[PDB]
Amino acid sequence: DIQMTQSPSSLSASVGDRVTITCRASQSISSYLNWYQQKPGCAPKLLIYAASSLQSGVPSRFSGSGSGTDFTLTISSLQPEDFATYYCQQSYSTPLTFGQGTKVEIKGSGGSGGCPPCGGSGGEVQLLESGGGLVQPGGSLRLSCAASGFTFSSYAMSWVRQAPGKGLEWVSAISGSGGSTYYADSVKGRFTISRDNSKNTLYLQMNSLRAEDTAVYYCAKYDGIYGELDFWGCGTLVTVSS
Repeated sequence: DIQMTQSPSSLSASVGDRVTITCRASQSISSYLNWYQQKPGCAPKLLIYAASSLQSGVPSRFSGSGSGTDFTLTISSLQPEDFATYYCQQSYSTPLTFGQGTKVEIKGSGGSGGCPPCGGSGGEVQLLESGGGLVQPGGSLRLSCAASGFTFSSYAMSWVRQAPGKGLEWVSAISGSGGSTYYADSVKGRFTISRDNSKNTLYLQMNSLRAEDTAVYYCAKYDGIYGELDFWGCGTLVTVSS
């Protein structure tokens, strides 16, 4: 496990400020470092991939730098819509690991709201999630992710979860053909990722669920060669308790 550490954990700033967020890796990861923005109740949004490449559609005030072990995300002029939490993620070695996140807070500002397009009610790509709900400890649950708008078998897919009020956690990934699968340490022997390329659907079958598995679960589609996830499902809540 490569440990990603962000600093600071939280941050107060004003519209127009220069904000910089640092991400440190416990070993060299070359440029396999990606940056995500997430607002409360929204799916994450890809900002930077390959350490410094700006994702199509992201304003130029966002920039990334660094290689090896130390990386920095810069917002040159903070805007009302930029108040959110920011995560780095290494795609150098499995298990893929996120930083703990940096919350950028207000302290005279106002945004239009809005979450990034997700699910089937976005555009271009669609990823319809279903299957969440309530289960008791030891039980099971199957999540589905129906894809459309792209050649499903040409893209690896991922499951990422987020416990209430905590950070993004990588769960599992599967290659485009389904021939290779990868799992976080905490879910091996209990979860199974799979895909039906004839039906264009991604699955996560879970059993022996624990209370620590309670989270919002996202399916996400990979893109390119640097392990970035450019489109996400809206999330489905899985609750494990008595």
